[PDB]
Parts: sequence; C-alpha cells; structure tokens
Amino acid sequence: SEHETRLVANLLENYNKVIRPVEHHTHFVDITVGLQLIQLISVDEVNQIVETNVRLRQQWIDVRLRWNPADYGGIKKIRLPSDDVWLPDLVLYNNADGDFAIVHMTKLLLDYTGKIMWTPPAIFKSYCEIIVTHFPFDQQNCTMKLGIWTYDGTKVSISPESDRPDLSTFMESGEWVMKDYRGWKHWVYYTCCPDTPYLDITYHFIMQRIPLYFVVNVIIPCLLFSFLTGLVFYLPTDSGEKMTLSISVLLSLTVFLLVIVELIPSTSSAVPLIGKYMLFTMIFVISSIIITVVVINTHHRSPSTHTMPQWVRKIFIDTIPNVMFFSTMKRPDVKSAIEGVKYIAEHMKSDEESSNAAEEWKYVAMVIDHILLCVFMLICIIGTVSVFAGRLIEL
Amino acid sequence: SEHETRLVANLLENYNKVIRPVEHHTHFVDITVGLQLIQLISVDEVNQIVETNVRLRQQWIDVRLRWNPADYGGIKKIRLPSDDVWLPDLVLYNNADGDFAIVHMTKLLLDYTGKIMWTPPAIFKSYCEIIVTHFPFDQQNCTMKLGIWTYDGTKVSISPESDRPDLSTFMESGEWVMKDYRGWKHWVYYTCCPDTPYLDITYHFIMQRIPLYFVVNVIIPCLLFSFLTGLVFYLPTDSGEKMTLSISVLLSLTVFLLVIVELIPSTSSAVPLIGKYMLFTMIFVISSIIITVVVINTHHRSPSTHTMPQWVRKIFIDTIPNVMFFSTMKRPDVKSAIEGVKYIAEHMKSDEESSNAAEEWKYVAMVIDHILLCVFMLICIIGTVSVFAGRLIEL
Amino acid sequence: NEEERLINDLLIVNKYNKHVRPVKHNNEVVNIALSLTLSNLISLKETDETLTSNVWMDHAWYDHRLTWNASEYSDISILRLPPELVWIPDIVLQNNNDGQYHVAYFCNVLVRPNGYVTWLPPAIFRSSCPINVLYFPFDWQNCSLKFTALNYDANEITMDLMTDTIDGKDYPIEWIIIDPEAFTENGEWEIIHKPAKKNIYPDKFPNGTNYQDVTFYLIIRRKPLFYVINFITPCVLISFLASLAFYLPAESGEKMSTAISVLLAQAVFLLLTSQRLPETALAVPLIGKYLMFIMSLVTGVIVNCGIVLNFHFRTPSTHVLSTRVKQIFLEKLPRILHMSHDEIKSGIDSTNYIVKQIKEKNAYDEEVGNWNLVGQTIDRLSMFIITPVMVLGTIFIFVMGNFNHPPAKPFEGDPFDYSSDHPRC
Amino acid sequence: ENEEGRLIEKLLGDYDKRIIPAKTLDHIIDVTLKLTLTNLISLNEKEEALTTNVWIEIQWNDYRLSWNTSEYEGIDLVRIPSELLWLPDVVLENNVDGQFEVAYYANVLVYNDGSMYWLPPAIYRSTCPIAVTYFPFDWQNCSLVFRSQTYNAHEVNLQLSAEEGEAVEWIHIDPEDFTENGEWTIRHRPAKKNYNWQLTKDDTDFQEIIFFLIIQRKPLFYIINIIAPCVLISSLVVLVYFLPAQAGGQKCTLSISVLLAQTIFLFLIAQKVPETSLNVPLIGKYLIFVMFVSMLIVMNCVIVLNVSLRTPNTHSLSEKIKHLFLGFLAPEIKSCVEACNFIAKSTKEQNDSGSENENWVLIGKVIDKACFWIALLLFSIGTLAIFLTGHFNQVPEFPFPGDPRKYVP
Amino acid sequence: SVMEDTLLSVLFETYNPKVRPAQTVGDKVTVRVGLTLTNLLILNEKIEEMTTNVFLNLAWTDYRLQWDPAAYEGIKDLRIPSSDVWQPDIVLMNNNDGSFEITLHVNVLVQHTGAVSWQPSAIYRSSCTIKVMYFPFDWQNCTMVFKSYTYDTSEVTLQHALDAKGEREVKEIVINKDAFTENGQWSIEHKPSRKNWRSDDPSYEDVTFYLIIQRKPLFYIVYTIIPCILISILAILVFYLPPDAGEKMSLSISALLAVTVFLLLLADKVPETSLSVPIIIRYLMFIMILVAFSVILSVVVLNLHHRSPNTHTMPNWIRQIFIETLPPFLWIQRPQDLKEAVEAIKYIAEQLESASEFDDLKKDWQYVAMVADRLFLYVFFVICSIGTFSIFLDASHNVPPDNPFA
Ligand SMILES: *[C@@H]1O[C@H](CO)[C@@H](O)[C@H](O)[C@H]1NC(C)=O
Repeated sequence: SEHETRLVANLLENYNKVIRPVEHHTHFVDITVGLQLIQLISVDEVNQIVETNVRLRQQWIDVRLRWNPADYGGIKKIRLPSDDVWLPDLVLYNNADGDFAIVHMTKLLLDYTGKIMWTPPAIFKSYCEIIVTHFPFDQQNCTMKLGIWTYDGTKVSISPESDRPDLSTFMESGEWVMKDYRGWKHWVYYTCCPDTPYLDITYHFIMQRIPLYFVVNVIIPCLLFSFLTGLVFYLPTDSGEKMTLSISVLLSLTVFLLVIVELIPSTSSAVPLIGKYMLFTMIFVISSIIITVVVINTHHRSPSTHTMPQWVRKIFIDTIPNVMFFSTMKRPDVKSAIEGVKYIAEHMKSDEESSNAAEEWKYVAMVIDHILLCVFMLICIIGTVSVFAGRLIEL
Repeated sequence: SEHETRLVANLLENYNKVIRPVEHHTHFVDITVGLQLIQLISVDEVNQIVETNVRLRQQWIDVRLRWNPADYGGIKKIRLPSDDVWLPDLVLYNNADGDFAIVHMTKLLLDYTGKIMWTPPAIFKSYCEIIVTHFPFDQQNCTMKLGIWTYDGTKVSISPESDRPDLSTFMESGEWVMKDYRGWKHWVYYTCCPDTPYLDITYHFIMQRIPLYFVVNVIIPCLLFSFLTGLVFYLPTDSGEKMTLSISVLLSLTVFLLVIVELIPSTSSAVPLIGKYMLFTMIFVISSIIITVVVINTHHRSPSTHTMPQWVRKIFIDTIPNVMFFSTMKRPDVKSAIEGVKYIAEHMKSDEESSNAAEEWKYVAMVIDHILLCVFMLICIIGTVSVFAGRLIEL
Repeated sequence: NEEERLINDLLIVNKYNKHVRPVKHNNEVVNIALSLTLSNLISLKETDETLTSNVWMDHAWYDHRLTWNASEYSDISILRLPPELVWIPDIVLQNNNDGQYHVAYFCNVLVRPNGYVTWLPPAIFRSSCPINVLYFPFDWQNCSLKFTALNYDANEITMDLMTDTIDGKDYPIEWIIIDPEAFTENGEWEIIHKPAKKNIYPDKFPNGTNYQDVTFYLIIRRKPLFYVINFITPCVLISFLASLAFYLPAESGEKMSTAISVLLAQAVFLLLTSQRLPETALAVPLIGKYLMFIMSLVTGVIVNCGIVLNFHFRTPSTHVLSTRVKQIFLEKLPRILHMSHDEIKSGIDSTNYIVKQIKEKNAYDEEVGNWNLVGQTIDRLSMFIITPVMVLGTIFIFVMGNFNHPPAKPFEGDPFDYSSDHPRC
Repeated sequence: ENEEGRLIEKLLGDYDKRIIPAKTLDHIIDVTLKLTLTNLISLNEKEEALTTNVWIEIQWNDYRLSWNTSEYEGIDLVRIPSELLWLPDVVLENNVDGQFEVAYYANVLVYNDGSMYWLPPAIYRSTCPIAVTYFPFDWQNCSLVFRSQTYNAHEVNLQLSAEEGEAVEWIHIDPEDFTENGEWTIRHRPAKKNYNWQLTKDDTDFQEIIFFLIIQRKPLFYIINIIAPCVLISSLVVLVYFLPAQAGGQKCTLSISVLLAQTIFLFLIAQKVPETSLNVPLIGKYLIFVMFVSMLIVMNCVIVLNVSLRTPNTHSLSEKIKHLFLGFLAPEIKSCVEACNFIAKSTKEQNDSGSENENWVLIGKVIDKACFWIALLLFSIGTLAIFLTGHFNQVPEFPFPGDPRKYVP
Repeated sequence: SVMEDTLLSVLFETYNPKVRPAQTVGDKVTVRVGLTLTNLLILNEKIEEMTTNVFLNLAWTDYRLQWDPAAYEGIKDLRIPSSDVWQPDIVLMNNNDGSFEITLHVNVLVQHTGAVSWQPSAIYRSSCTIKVMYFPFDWQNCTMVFKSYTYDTSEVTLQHALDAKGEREVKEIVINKDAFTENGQWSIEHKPSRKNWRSDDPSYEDVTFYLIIQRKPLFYIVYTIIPCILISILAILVFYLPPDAGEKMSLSISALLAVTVFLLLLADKVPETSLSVPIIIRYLMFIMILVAFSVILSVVVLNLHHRSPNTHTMPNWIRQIFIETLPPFLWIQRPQDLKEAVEAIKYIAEQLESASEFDDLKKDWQYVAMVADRLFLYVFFVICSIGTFSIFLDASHNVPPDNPFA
C-alpha cells in the first residue's frame, strides 16, 4: 500500500525508541498488562520450576505515533515491528531458569490515536514453592510476578487488564486441574522515600494434581505387598518356606522401591505421603520377617534341651485356643531276645514322650501364628486407612 | 578519554578488516598461538570426545594499526573489539561436535606498535581415540589440532608460544591426572606443489584415570561374588540349599550386570579389563553351578538303579581321602508269627545293605566337594591375580 | 597491499550484488560441484535414529564477476573473501533431525583470477537414518545424507559431483572422501561402503527445488563385541543352566528353584535389552527373537519340571499306578533311553498284627518307589528332547546372525564398486 | 515533548562505547559489585555445577554522561539501554558452560553526575567441585568468581559495593522473597576481593571478586528412601542364627537373599553418587561394609550347616572337640530267637548313630549362639559409627577458619 | 545478470517489506497455506509432543512486485531473499516449544505477475494430546495449526494450496514419495486439511493439518505381553505342583518378582497422564493380582496339607464339600520274663495301631488339600484365559475411524 508506505515513512522519521512515550517527563506511561495462559507445559517438583506457555498482552498510548486517517486514504490501524518503537521492559521477577524478558519480538498493532496493542508469546519458567506433603494428592499454588525492571511507578505504571488471567483458550493439562487463578497488583515502598511506588503484578494459579497415574503405578503394588507380608503367617512351618515367601516379598518391595525412586520426585523438603507409606510397608515386612524367625525358632524347639514354661502352657494351650471360635484347631538266647523286645518297647516309650513334647511346642507356635495373622491383617488395614484417610477426607 | 576516542576514530577510518595485515601480499603474518588449559570438563569414552575449557592466546602484528603515543596524550595501549580488526581464522581440526572456530568475540589488546594480544575463551570438544584395554587403570593420550582454515603457510604462519600448553591455572579434575603435555608444529605438503606448506599445531595431553570410583563400585562386588562362588562346596548336600545358594549368587551377579552396563563405557573397540574380569566371574559361577548339580546328582544316587563303578570306589573312597590332610573326615498262628519275624529280619538285612551302598555314594559326593572347594578357591585367587596384577605391576 | 585495491575494484567499484546469480544472461545454469569429506563419525544412537557426523562440504563454482587480470595488479593469483560478501550457493542437508540445515562455520572462499571459487566450510550434521533392527546386534545400517539446493531450481543451478584427475582424464568423485591418516575409526561402527550419487527425479519438473539431489551414503557395520561380551554369552550360559534342572534329582527339592531363577535372570536380560533398541516395528530384533525363544523354552522346562514333581510325589493313597503307565515308563522308555494260655495267644495276635502292618508299609513304599522311577524316566526323556532343541536353536539363531555381511556392492543392480581405488573409466 | 529525548540525544552524540571513560592516563575506573541471590536452583553433583539466579549490581562513573540538571528541567536520572554504553566486562569466570555474560541486558540508570547503576539479572552455572567424603550428609563450598575479562588492574578497580559506609562483604539474600532450595540450605555467604599474586597488575586475572556459598545438604530423601531401607534389610542377617540348621531351616536362603537385596540397593545408589574418585562416599562405605558383613555371615551359615549335618560315617566326633564345645562353651525256635536278637541289635545301632547326630547338632547350636553375639556387635557398632561420623560433619562456625568475622549483615 | 540487477533495483527502490501489499485501503491479501510432510520424526508421549520435518507451501500476490518481462530480456521470475519482501507471519500456533516461525529461510520465487511463492522448511514441535487408554495399541490424532500471528481475517484470507497444475485446492498434507521416510512406529491413516473459525471471535481463522496415525505395537507386544503370558502360565501351573515338593511358594513368589520386574521395564515407557490407564498397565495389574491370588491360594493349600489331628479338628462341612461332593466333579475319586515280653509286644502293636489311625486322618486332610488345589487350578485357568482374551479383544477392536471427521 502506497498510503501505508508513506505513513510508515513519515511515522518513524524522527522517532527515537530510546525515549519514553510521554508528552512531559513528569508524566507516566500507563500500560495495561494482561496475561493469557495457553498451556501448562510441566511442573518440576524437584527444582520447583513451573513451565507455562503464555501470551503477554500489553497496551499503552504512544503520542508520537499518531496520525490523521484522512491524509492517508482512511487508514486507521497498521502493524509495525515491535523493535521499531519504544517498549516496556517487563521482566518475570521470579523467573527460575528461562528468559527474563520477552524475546519473541512479534509485530504490534498501532491505532491512529497512538494506542498500541502488543501480544508477544513467551515461555515462563517461574520459581515456586512445591509442597510435597500430600503427594500425589497435592495442591500447588505457583505464581508469576511481573513488573517494569528499570522504572518506578511515577515513570511507568502497569495495571492488570482484569482481576483474573485469561484461560479462555487454555489446554487441558492431563496432569493438573486448574482450581483457581487470580491477578493482583501491589504497591511496594522503601525506607528511602514514600513518593516512589514500585509496582508489580502477581498472577497465581491453584493447581490440583490428578492422582490417577501415581495411584495405579505406585500405591496398588504397595497394597499388594502389605497384604502378602501379612499373609505369610498362615503358612505352616512344616512347609519349609516361610523365609522364602517373606524374603521374596521383601525383594519385590526392593525392586518396587527402585521403581518408586524412578517415579516420585527426589525432593528433600518434606516426606511425601508415598514416602511415608513406602517406609511403613518396609517396616511392616521387616517386622513380619523377624516375627516369622521367632516362630520358626519356637516351632523347632528341642524337647531334650528345652522344657516348656508353665505360663506358656497355661496361655497358649489352655486359654487362647478357647477364645478362637472361628478357627478349627483342636481345643539261652531266649533271654536275650526277650530283653531286646523290652528294649524296643521302652525306646518307643521314650520316642512317644519326646514326640508329645515337640508337638506341644509346635502347637504353641501355630497358635502364635494365628494371633499374629489376625494382628497383622488388622495392622495392615489400619495403617493403610490411616496413612491416606486424612488427605482423602480433606478433599 | 577524548584522546583515545580520537585515536580509535583515526585507526579504523580506512581499515578494511577483510585484508591481511601485510605490507606486501607476498609476505605472511606471523601469529604466535598459545593454549591455556583451564579445566578438563569431561572425557566421553563411548563417543571418543574430550571436552575442555581453554583460552586460545593469539599474538600478531598489524602494521595498519600503528600510532605515535606523543600525538595522543601518551596512550600506549588500547582495548578494541575483536570484530573490528582482521583476525586469524584458527579452527580446531579434530573438533567433534562443538564449535570449529572462536565464538566468544572478546576485546583484544593493541599496542602502539601494532602488536595485538587476543585471548578469547572457548570450549573445545575434540575427537579422542580412546583405548579401553586397561580400563579403569587406563592412560588416555589425545590431542587438539589447531590451524588456519583458509590460509596456507605462505600467507599466514602460526608458531607455538611455548613447547607445551599453559596449565598454570588448571583446575584439578578429580577423575584424571595430567601426566604430561606438549605441543608440536607440523609442516604438511601435498603432491600438488612443495612450495605451499600447510601448518598446524597439535597439543596433546596424557591423562591417567584415577581408579577409585570404578574399583569400589564394580570390582569389589565382583570380588565378593567370586569368593562366594566356591563357598557352596563346603555346604553339605543334606541341607537342601546348594542350588539355592549358588543360583542366588548367580542372580546377584546378573543384577550387578545392570551396574556394569550403566557404569562402564559401551565401546566395542576392545574388551576392557573389568569386562574380562566380570566374564571370568560369570563363567566361574556357572561352572560352580553345573558342578554342584553333578554333585547333588551323585549324592542322591540309589543303590537299586546305580551300582558303584570299581574305579570310582578305588579313587574317591580309597585313594584321595588319604591325601586330604586338611579335612578331618574319617578314612496254628504261631508258625505264621515265626515266619513274619523271619521276614522282618530279612527285610532289615536288605535295608541295611541298601543304606550302606547309598552311604558310599554320599561319601564319594562329599569327597568330591572337598576337592572342588580347594580347586575353586585356588582358581578364584589365581584368576583374580592373573587378570589384575598383570596391569597393576606396570603402574 | 594490492589485495585491498583488487577487492575494492571487484566488490565496490563493479557494484557486486551478492543476491544475484553469477550468470551473464538469465537463462544459463551455474554448475556447483560439491564433495563431502568425513572428518569423523560421531554417533549412530539407535534409540532416536540419528546419525551425527563431522563433515567438510567442498564447494566449487565459477563467478564471472570475480575475475581479474593478474598482470594489471601485482601477481595476485588467489584471494580470500568472506562468504557474506559474495554470492554463495545455499546447499542444505534436507534430511536433518535437529533443525540444522547449514554448515557450522562460514569460512572464507578462495577466488582465482579466472573466477573459479572454492569453498570448504565444515559442519556438524544430525541426519535421520532409519535403523534396521532385524539382525541386531550383528546388523549393518545404510545411513544417508541428502543435500538439496532449495534457493534455485534446476534450470538455474545444477549440482554435480566434483571431478578429479589422475593421468589427464577427469572422473567424478563418486564417494565420500576419507583421509586415511587423520580419520579415527568409530568406537562401534566400521565403514564398509561410502557411495555418492547425483539423483534426478523425472516425475518432478526442472523449474522446482525438488528435482535435483546429491546424496552421500554410508554403509556401516556394527562391531558386535560389547553385546557379545555383556549380553549374549551370559544369557546363553544362564539359559543352558535350565537344562540341569532335569539332571537334578527330585529328592533334592530344588528343580523349580533352579529353573525359575534362570527365568528371572532371563527377565533381567530382557530388561537390559529393551533399553538398547528403538520402538520401531518393522521386525523383531535378533536378540529379541532369541530372548523370546529362550524364555518360552525355559517356561516349558519349568512346566515339565512341575509335571515331573507331580508324578514323583504320587502315592497309593491318592493315585493308581495303571499297567499302561508301568509298561510305558518302566519297560519301554528306560530301555530306549539306555537308562541305568490266653496271654501267649494275645502275644501271637499282636506280633501277627505287627507283621501285617510292616508288610503293608513295604508295599506302599515299593509303589512309591515305582512312582519315583516313572518321574526319573520322564526327566530323562525331557532332557533328551529339550536340551538338543535349546542348543540347536541357539546355534542356528546366532550363526544366521553371524552370516549377515553387507552385500559387498551397494546398489544391487549396479556393478560399480564406488570405491576410491577404482574410479569409473 | 519529553526533555529526556533532547538530553539523551545530546549525551549519546559523539559517544563511543568502545572507549573506557578514563578521564586521563593513570585514571582507574572504580567498579563496585553487589550480588543478590534470588534462587539457588540446583547443585548437580554428577556435573559438579551450581546453577543460580542472581541480580548483579554494577556501579561505576562515566564522566561523558554528565549533564547540568538546571538546563534540562531538573532531570537528574535517565534510562539508557546497556547496549549503547561502555560497560565493564564483568563476567563469571568459573562457569561450566560458555556463558560468561548476564542473561538480560537491562537499561542502565544514568545520573546527572555521571554515576551509573546497572542491575542485570543473570543465570549462572558455576564450577563447584564436590567433597564426596560425607555424601549424603555433606556440605559444599561453592564460589562465584567475578572479574573483568577485558580490563586489567591498571584500567579498572573492582571493589565490593559499600552501603552506609560499610562494605557489603556478603551475598545479599532478601529474607522474605527468597525461597529455600529444598535440598540445600545456606549456612555462610561471604564475599571478598582476591588477588592472583602469581600475576602482575596486568593480565586481567590479577584481581577478582569471589562470592562464596557454603551450603549444607538436607539428606531427608536419602534417609527415607535409601539409608533406612538399606539398614533395615542389612540388619536381617543376624536372624539366621535363630533358624534351625537342617533342611527347611533356610539360613542360606535368608542370608543370600539379603545380599541380593543389598546388590539391588547398590544399583540404586550407583545412580546417585558423583563420579569423582578422590574419596569414597559415606553411603558407598556403608554398602561395602554391609555387603562384606553379609558375605561373612553367609560363610558362617555355611560353616554351621556343615558342622550340624555331620554324621558318624563322614566325620568322627573326637572327644576333644566335645570337651571344647559341649564343655567350656526245634529249629524254628532257634531261627525266631536269632531274628529277634538281630532286630534288637539293629535298633540299638540306629539309636547310637542318631545320638551322635544330636551331639553334632548341639555343637552347631553353640556355635550359632557365639557367632550371633559377635555378628550383632559387629553390625551395630559398624552401622552406628559410620552413620555417626556423618552426623558430626558440621559446617565450620566461621566462613573462613582463622577469620573471626562472621560476614553477615 | 546485469538485467537482473536493474530489475531488482527498480522493484525495490521504495518497496517496504514491513507494509502489507494492499491496492486499496480495506483490501485483503489471499494467502494459500499448504504443507508437505517430509518426515514424522517423533511422537514423544512422555511430553505429548510431535516432531515433524515439513515444508510450508505459501503463495500470495504482491502487486508492487510487478514488471513487464519484454522490457527485461524476458525475465519471467526472480529468486529474491525472503527477508527483502513482505511475507505473512504464518506460524505454527500449537508448538510445544517457543519456536513459532520457520527454521530455514529459503528465498522466495516472484513472478512477473506479482505472484510470490515461498516454500521454507522447518523442524516443528507441535503439541498434541495423547489418548492414553489403548496404549500401546492406540491411534493418535495430532494436529498442526497454521495462521498468521499478526494479521487477522480483516487483513489476510487464508486458503488451501493448489496442486501442481493449479486447478483445484489440495485439502490434504502433501507427501512426496521421493522424499518421505516412514516412521516405523506410526502409520499415517488420514491426513486431511481444513480451515477453522471461532464463533465467539470473528477475526480468527487458521488452516489446520490433521495427522491420524496408528501405532505399531510389535515392540511392546514382544517385550511386555509375551513374558506376561508366560508368567500367567506359571501362576496357573503352581496349582499342579504337589504340596510335598516344597516348591509352591518359590514358583508363585518368583512369578511375582518377574511381574514387578516387568513393571520396572515398562515404567520408563508409558506416558505419565492421569486421564485414563493404558490397557498395557491394566493388563500388568491384572496379571499382578492374579499372581498374588495364586500366592494366597498356594498358602491356603499348604496350610490345609500340613494339618493333623494333634492341631486341628476337621469340620463336617469341609468333609462334605471337599471329600464327598467336589472330587467326582473334578475327576479325582482318590515266667516273669514271658509276661514282660508279651506286654512289650502288645504295647508295640497298640502304638502301631494308633499311628495308623493318625496317618489315616492326616491323609484325609491331605486329600482335602489336593481337591482344593485342583479346584483352584481349574478356576484360575478359566479366569486367566477369560481375562486375557477380554483384554486382547478390547485392545484389538480399537481402530481409527474410516472418516477423519476433518
Ligand atoms: C546549570 O545551568 C544553569 C542555567 O540553567 C546555571 O545557572 C548553572 O550555573 C549551571 N550549573 C553549573 C554547575 O554550571
């Protein structure tokens, strides 16, 4: 367009993009800043960095860039490269490891009255406190602080476009649900002087994690291992496999600890819920193995070297089985030949006595196993409910 | 300074930075190249890349940038951006995947006589022929080849500043030790023409790896597995755990193979020393398992099906136990009743005979275990020494 | 320095426009002879099918504007000019991975008084070559570097392979140039063939940028030593360990432990192998085929050991030893397999009862021993059937893998070797 | 119109950003640095690099950019982009990557007297060699070395910024907005000017400003995820002494399975410890110790099982060992009577052999008891000592040992 | 040539590349947007990103770049650097990284009629949501949204590109067989193109290119499904093992070890989104729970097997169910010295009789265990077969639609 060509030629002829767009140096540029959230790329719990794809809408008036439409064929709006005109140096104050200012210098829309609309894109990597205490049922509040880097509020004033960020074209995250979002403007003063306000706009987003991936991928196998380590106590000691079952459950828990460390964040600020439940499962399995060793020792108790204490006989043989209602447990040469037959008979007598004592020891061990099976199933249920119920009810 | 401003204005007024700084085009610029190694960032054995942080010190004389200090208030040196003057295009010839030339265009020092000093920083990624034959007790020698990319020796000549790179400010690596370093200049000619030398300066660094991380992380567990391998032969067959113990040792070695795979380099140029040692450990464990299977089969042989060969009886029951000094092993109805008692007596005949034969089989198996224990401890010790001390004595 | 005056005349006085082709009339063609020099092969990481290479693009063309009379000036026979001052043919690697189409370092061009221009910029290229996993890790790949001229159509510039002379006859350089001295062999890959071809596509049109092509091919063979040492031999030995479960007597209750732990080790090897290969589905990799076969066979070994243990522990109180089973497993197969006064009356009644009980116990024991013999026979048959299958399968699979040399001649229908030793004609 | 426009067009007219603003020969520009730490992003032990987000404050005087306020309607401060002005080439020297410069080139505040205030934010990745001896109960001592890469001590004079006449000899951390890293806590943060006496006042490396960060790790993740499970699993080896020493006792099963679990933990920790080889980390020491203890206990289980399953046929139980261990530590009638005598004799023999078997079993039990006490003492003492050495690894009370000052505001 | 120099000097004397070419105030510039896919590089599911190597076939008309070839030795077209002419800021809007624009700036083709054609290449990383429910037997629907970043419908009018002999629009992604690499993990089923508007916003218009791609699951099939099937077979087999072997627990719990190892293998390959559970993860969890129940029932069988009258009293209901009822259904169906010597013999006989009765009751308990074990074998075989078959048909009935709907 020849009209637009002439307009652009005459509109930047004596335009210095170093100078503020104010009629007088005592005035301030009023910039309307609006933030539009396009996508939540990721949340890094370990480094406490939130990555978002945004459009940073900025509006201000530049009196030097106005023209009369009647002199240029009725043109009212033109597009100019953003690097041709003065721009506000908005900086993400809580930038973690990304770009501090806008780097994509897209074209801006210039109105014949000097009103400018600039909406560059950006990737914000902002630092925010991640609270891994109820992980994976955790809610995060991560913010974006924006302000003019080198001007105070008497020279360049920024105000929010609306009280909430624009999430009209937001993409559903698939890992996070956006509970709430708002934008606030702050006035900050210093001991220097109370006539020089410093302005910032903070946008915060309340994010709730969708706890389906972590539940299925971590918590369910832990529940399985807790149940199995409880189950070990129904296995008879005669089948020489109590140690096999218990220690193989421990080995599976170790492999799954490898998996867990692969999956959950490696933070150290606090113990997550999964960390607590994993440690509880580990202690449960270890206690199960120790008590199984104790039971195996009691079951193979030699009657020749050991005699059953009276209190053990009174407790585990007399009273406890009576209260276990659901169980099904019980509540010439002829002289030499004659002497040999007598010897065989008396050896059978001794063997029978020893077998009776050993069977009493085995019965005591079996009753102890019944008690521990009931107790450990109760502990598994109580611990599983207790570790998660507070958070689940909290939601 | 106004004097320096005027001097810089005069120096570059008619200065063309695309022309070589020679009075006559038949002359050559003499450039003194020195390399200052600051830090050895990393060595990549698999991809054969050495990353180093260096400074490329270049000195030359630019006749066009002379001035009289008396005419400019006594100024004798100034700092100029390197982009303003002719620069030599030095290229790292053996660059792997970094920058070929200098990318940090820092300022340079210029004397009033035209002598120029330029020390830009750079990150050199060089291709390094890696020898993994003696890993992790390996010494790596690899180089940095530097030369003028587009000029031959009759236009631009490069001379080493010293005989060896400057390691005055070299940070200690913590994984490598600088054994030696030197720099050599080479003249290369081509079948074209013997009047056109092509120059290069090659700096080589001889590095000795510090073998503590790999030792404690790989070799020690292999030593434990090797020692545990021969231990199964002292475990009696009556305990049903020979296969359990040996196969669990094999599983431990297989799991440790994850650590070896994730820690050692994945080159195929040669088998590393610890690769040989681990393959030895694997074959050792598998041999122990096979021979343990044979021993268990021997111990349970039944007299009914198998009869002891005469040579086995001669060798393992009579000969070897004598020469095993370490071991402590030794070297009406009444007629029916009468008939039944006779039957019981003859059945005990037969049972005693069969038990004695099975006892002979068990004794042979035990003797074989003792011999195998001695042999396997000897083999483990000899194999470990033969694999490692051969390289270790050289150090 | 006369070079300054010469360059001023060439570029400034003559009004050299670097955005215009060096043609006297706008119907001629600029011929750009290009060659590729492989500085080093960096990597062919198979997970994302990317070939990283350090190559030096050799460019050559004529520029009638950059011609001068060497006598009118001092005897200047060559100039060095930055590429940003002169017209440069933009030749880009089209099949790149990372978005790097251009050369890495824009070095000076060399101009002769006759207008001959040579340009040798170095580059790091990350091109995409698909991975053929069929014979992994005994495989050879055929990776390609495709260069196109996207700034001009074929009617304006023609790409060609550079030519060289030996004894007065010029021949095209139909290969990637590798300097035998400077080149360091890659840690994993050995280069077998390195042809170069100029490709025309007749289905396109000359007035387009998709009509011409210069492609450099790298037929490289993997060196299978890391995988043989760390992956193949331990898996083979541990797998063969499962055959010992059959030689392990059932009385020693450890058949199942041995076989199942062998299966666990094979699962660990599967975990190791899954990480080494891309996700493609053209074919199952050879090591994957072997892992599948050997895991299936170890599962069969476990099942048959379970069957044997089921047979070994049968008793007359729960099972009946039929005559058919006795004939099959106690007579036929072991032969085939070459296997190896009231008081005294009360006393008399009591001893008669004792004798009867002992006789019944003896009959029970002998039939249990018969079951044990049946189990032993099944073990022997299982070993004789499965161990040869396991050994033969392993041997056949790995000799088929080891018999996978490259075809010794690229471009199957072409009789030319494309070797630097024998240029055409 | 904006008088700033006329003022700036006057100032930058005939202004050469290549020229140091040295008024005369032998005039040295004073450049003052003040580092503000915004975020301690990470300290990657594998790469030995510390990533930080800082706002570096650089102050100097440029006599060319001075103006008389009365001539410009009382304007005493203008903003000019840093790319149009001379800047002191203050860079981070000990950077792992090639990033010497700041990240964002902010405008420079220019005052009417020539004073210039530049506050560019920067993302820095600096070299921090790792002291691996006490990992993960360790504290690191990372430093940020700042110096001018262009000008030497004869041209610029780097100094620490001074507030109210007191030198700011520390990294500034704003107490409210600063967020804890979550793995590292800052104990000391001194700042000082250093000299390389091996050089002269030339070479641009003679003088430097160093900011130190003594940070202590918070090893909660390792304790909950590695240390506690590893200790719990390793303690199981002492239980093998209460299992019976026969088939079905499963001594070897338990001990070797614990050793296999320790191997799994070895793999897990191999992914966390740094690759430097100047010291063995505390966690690596503890894994080596527990693996060696597990091997010893497997050996002892094998020895006990060998002893307890001895038989009068394979070995002879000499009375010396018993004292050492069980001490300090009609023809038809004739045929029938012959058969009865033989039966009695055979039963007697079997009972004797069995009896000597229980003798061997008792010896094995005594060995179990003694070795259990020894092994429990060994494991407990070793674990306590190893993990108590780490607990006493405290940060020094002073940032510099012989320096009495605390270097805090 | 010299005439090219003169023509370029004439064309760009007052030409401003910042100005959109509009004959009259209010005119709209027609921009045709086409796409040529050279390579579908990656579809990383962990980050929900597609990498492609593409050409943008852009064409528009610039009235300022008009000349009469008869006056310039018949120069019909020019190759002008792309930065010297106005171009619409056609960018990829749904990019995952921050790179909106093209990567390679090939120079434009300008014809004497003013028709400008531009075919830049780029490596684009667009963001498409992954439907993780039938993974890895899944088809994905990944789009590429192209529009002018700056100009709206009041300034430019987007259209579809024309074919080689421009007569009708191409409403598809163009694939050139000479330069196109099959991904090897993804098959392109449909590749339509459509223009999209927005009811709320009348100034919005884009050209979207849709790629309907189906995964080839062979890698996952092998590396997860075959071992899972083998482990399920072992879980079934554990019930054929006799309790006297002392090997049930080894088999079942080692199968559990194998399942959790396969879970470790698969952890680093499944996408971490929480909208659904991929069918492979559901199959692993079903196998894990089946193996856990095999462990539980093996423990139950072992407990029943090792019972004796000295510890338990056998209830009537167990005897009725497991001994009388089930086996036919499961096909099992089972002088002072003389007086002293006489007393000793009598005592021995009584001991043998008591032991025989005890052994008979123990055999009853063991038979109950055997019958229960066979019942578990059949039940687990049926359950495992039905579950695996159901999951496999569910996965295999997942096919991309015949009509792309776009
Ligand atoms: C600044 O200018 C005013 C006139 O506007 C003059 O009176 C004053 O002396 C000047 N200041 C200096 C320091 O010269």
